[PDB]
Amino acid sequence: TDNVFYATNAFTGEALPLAFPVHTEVEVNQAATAAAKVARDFRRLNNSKRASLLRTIASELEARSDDIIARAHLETALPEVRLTGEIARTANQLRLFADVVNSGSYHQAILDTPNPTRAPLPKPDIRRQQIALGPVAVFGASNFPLAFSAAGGDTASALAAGCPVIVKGHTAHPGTSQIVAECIEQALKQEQLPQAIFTLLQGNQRALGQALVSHPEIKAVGFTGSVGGGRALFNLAHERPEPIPFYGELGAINPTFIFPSAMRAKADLADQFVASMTMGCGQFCTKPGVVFALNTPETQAFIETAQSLIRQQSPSTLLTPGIRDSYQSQVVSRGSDDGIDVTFSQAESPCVASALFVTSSENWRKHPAWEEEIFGPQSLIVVCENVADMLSLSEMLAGSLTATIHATEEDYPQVSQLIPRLEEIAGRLVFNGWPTGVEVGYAMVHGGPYPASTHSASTSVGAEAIHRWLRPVAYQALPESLLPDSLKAENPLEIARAVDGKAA
Amino acid sequence: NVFYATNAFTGEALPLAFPVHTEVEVNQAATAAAKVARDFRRLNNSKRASLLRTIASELEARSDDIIARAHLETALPEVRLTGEIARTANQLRLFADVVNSGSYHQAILDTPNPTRAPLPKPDIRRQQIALGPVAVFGASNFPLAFSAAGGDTASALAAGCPVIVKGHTAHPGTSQIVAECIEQALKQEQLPQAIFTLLQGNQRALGQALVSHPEIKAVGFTGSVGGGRALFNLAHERPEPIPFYGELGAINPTFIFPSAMRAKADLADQFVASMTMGCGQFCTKPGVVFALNTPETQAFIETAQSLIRQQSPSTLLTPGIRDSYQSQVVSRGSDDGIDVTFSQAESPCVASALFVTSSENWRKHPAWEEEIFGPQSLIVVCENVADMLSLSEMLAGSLTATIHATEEDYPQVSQLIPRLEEIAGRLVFNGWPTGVEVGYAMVHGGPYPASTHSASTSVGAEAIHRWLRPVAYQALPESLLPDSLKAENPLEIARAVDGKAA
Repeated sequence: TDNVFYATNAFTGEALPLAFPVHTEVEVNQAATAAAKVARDFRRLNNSKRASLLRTIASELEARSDDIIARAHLETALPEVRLTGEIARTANQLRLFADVVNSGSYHQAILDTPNPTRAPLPKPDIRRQQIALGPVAVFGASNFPLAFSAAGGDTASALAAGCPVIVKGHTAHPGTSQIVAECIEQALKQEQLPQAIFTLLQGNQRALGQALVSHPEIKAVGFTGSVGGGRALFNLAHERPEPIPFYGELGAINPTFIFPSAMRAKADLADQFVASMTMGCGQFCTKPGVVFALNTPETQAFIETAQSLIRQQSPSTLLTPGIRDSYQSQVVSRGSDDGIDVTFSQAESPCVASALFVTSSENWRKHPAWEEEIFGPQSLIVVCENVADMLSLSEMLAGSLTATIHATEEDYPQVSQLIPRLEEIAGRLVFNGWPTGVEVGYAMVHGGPYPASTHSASTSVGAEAIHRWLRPVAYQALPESLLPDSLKAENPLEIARAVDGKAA
Repeated sequence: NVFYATNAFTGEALPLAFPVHTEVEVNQAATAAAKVARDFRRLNNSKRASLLRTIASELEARSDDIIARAHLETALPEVRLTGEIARTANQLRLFADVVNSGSYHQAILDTPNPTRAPLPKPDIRRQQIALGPVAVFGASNFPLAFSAAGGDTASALAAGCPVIVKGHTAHPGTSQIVAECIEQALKQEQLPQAIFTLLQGNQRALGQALVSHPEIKAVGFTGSVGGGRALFNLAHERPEPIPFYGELGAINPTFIFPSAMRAKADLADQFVASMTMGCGQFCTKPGVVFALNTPETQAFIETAQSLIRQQSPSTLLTPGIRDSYQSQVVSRGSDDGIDVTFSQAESPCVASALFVTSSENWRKHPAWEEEIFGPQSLIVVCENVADMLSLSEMLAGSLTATIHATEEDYPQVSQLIPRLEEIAGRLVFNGWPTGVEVGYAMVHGGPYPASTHSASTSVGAEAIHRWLRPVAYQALPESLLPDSLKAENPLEIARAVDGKAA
């Protein structure tokens, strides 16, 4: 390629060794064209074969643990202990989808029992199943370089679904992505499958991502990042001659409601709060960004404990220069406003200071520019006049990944009113706990109403994430020999199937 | 301002004036709908199921009025309308069963594990809930089953979403009567009228304001690609983009092998009957037939041609649809590379038409792939099977794809199917695409333009999921969890635990 670029050492701001190519529409077209060419064969593989591929990728990842961790550590400044845990998460996530595919449940086989002798017209034999949309484009998250990136949840679920994947490598961690790509390449060689099943593209020129999202052979997109770029790419996906599904997690402030009784039951609630908002130096998509509380002594004590803890926080090294500068200018800018109080920790640039904002519900209603997310070790506390004031505020919240509630049995009557409101604005409700942890299981819902997600009827994490890359096809009166195995009368795959409305 | 329906047979106005609603009524309707959204999705499944059954009953009680009125507004024969009323009513009952079933909840739960290290596994449970108020645009060609109380309205209500219908200007009187039925059903069930609102108007600003209203959370649409895509774009430019489920059109490609033509001497007759059903005004009408260059095909073409010449004049749904049909068929028959056979007809009636061309010419005119709504269809004679397969690789999205063959063709059919799966929502074998069974396995839609959301169906039990989104609940106490997710499963619904089938 005409140009190359280097990763930035997260700790020094200087370039790290190893040059990466700056791909353009030329490579996009080649990758997409090749991906399209193997799409059909890939979705028609036996479930066990595709399941094996996912397990092999998981294994290859673990075999390169050292390289990944060392490289990702310098590119992102995330501690090694965290990266070691993320590698495992990533690997187990791949295995989870391996089980799903092998399971055959994703087929969602459904069949109507024919009825030749019904009048006036006979009831035909109809059977439907899910199949892969085709090549899928993936943009990884900068804050989770492994579990939400090259081999993250979007890639994993898309491959499981039977969709070839093309990753637009994030410029914040090119070296990490490349190693992951080397792992997937090896997995494909061992499984003896086409390399075009997975392609990693690199480049620091936005034209790349734009060309990838607009390519006619791309049939869906997975994205994790900022609302600005995320919405721009989303719009691009819907202006195409053929609009394609766009699953992007754009941001959230994850509203948290804390009742007085909860603060009494847990003396260290403030400590727990500060630990949640400062985890990963506050760089969690699920970070509790705003806390609504009642105007009682408990809250004042709570605020004071949190404040004291915030002052003691060690300097934080964020993910990218850009993310650092946005954080610095935004917190300083918000703390300048009237009606808001801010407590900062001690920190010298390039490091950033943790912050805790405090304001009243009146001012919260007055400054609508406060519901916006500020990515970093920062959070806001909104002191409300009473519970009714608190419920009123929940009615106006924007979409969020999560919504948390801290209460005891004596609050249940009001909590009962709050839940229906939170269900409407969040993808996941957390009770007497914190939103940061995200369990990769079967019941997970990671996403929610806009901006939490650009497709609230889905999840980017959990077994159900696979459905985002599938579409149903009905088969009418086809002979047994022409029907896909999943829909044959004898059910040779022995998968769960729903007949005439009865549970599978 | 007011407007009148047009008599489909005369072009003159029919009695009864209808209001021309604007953004003012849109805001009122949407605001009221939003106000009852929460209570509506929180009703017991049996209550909402009952509402759907009552609507079905009220519709049947007004059968006479609906048929008489719809007949004059659309020119569709009474026998057809009588059958559509039943379809509509049974469709509502189908969703009544689904709701009552509790299956739409898709309850899923992860078994917690307090003692796992390093970190414990939380108790997580998820279910589907209504998106909120939904906007619906009915189809002009199916004034009952795809309109005011059609599949979108029925599945949306079943899902727990209030519905606001932008009445189609081609059948205002029909819609109003249906709205009177739903109004009565809501009174009997003693539920808020804002659960369902019918808006009327011949000014496009109405539909645009409805699709753009911030309280509207999803849209159901059946109609032209032009208007459909325009409203779709509106839906995605909103500060908050909303799902848009629109069926915009299709040519429903049909592949016929020589052996099939030999096995059914009357295959040509069957074809002509399928393309002329409802005077060709079916969304699933076989619009293009690919065949091999053999004597069988020549005989086939000649039989079809002869039948086409005998077809009685057709009265289309409205004048606009009539004129588009007339100018488009006359315009297409004007290409050198296309032969056309017309039936005898005098305006306002239209003539049926059968176009014939070679695969070579088909490759030269990509526009021939565009749908011409009316009693017309095209036959493309191919050099051989390989030529036929090559053509299938370039087809645009379609609702259906049909194949006519016998065992001796299975080897080539085996290659064709994977190609057709990619471009169609429903594959039909040795039959015709026109009929659409309202069951559980149905998939009515498909890749664009067949649908603007290929991962869904606008007909069938699964249509309900278009109006639902999942919510996860973590560590909530039993008393605060919705019934569908309580530990004891009081609703006795199917639920999936840790990956095991529900």
